[PDB]
Amino acid sequence: NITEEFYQSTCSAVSKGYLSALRTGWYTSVITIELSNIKEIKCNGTDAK
Amino acid sequence: NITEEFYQSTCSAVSKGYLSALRTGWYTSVITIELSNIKEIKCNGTDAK
Repeated sequence: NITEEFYQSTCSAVSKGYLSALRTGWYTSVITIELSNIKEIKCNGTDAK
Repeated sequence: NITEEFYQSTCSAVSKGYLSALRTGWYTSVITIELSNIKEIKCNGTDAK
């Protein structure tokens, strides 16, 4: 539960009750897409498809 | 109603009760189909349609 205190003496306020999730390091992954080697595209077809 | 008489004396039989529909003349009608004049068909398209 979130709670909060205001300090009139110093014009400040603290909100408590939060839980941490701090990024501390990094994980590295390699994502691949397999590609086709395509040179010339051989067709004299004027077919719309 | 169809009726029939057999004559034993002459080995023959007559079936009566029929009504005529005799073709006696001819009616002539002209049936037409309107055609399109098509010479060359202009296309280099190898499209399947």
